[PDB]
Amino acid sequence: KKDGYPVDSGNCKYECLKDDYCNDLCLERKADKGYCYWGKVSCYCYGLPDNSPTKTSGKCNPA
Repeated sequence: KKDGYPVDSGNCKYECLKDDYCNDLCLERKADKGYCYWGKVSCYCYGLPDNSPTKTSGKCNPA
């Protein structure tokens, strides 16, 4: 398990508007708990899957 920014298949960091949205969406990804790191960033979870796809080197692009 590990914490980090859960990015979709194309590296789409699940952005957020409130800490609660990140916590919930965080629990769905399989994280125990997670808040919302604004600072032009995204949601932050804690407990995501080991190999969970997280920010690597992309900008979220439909393809």
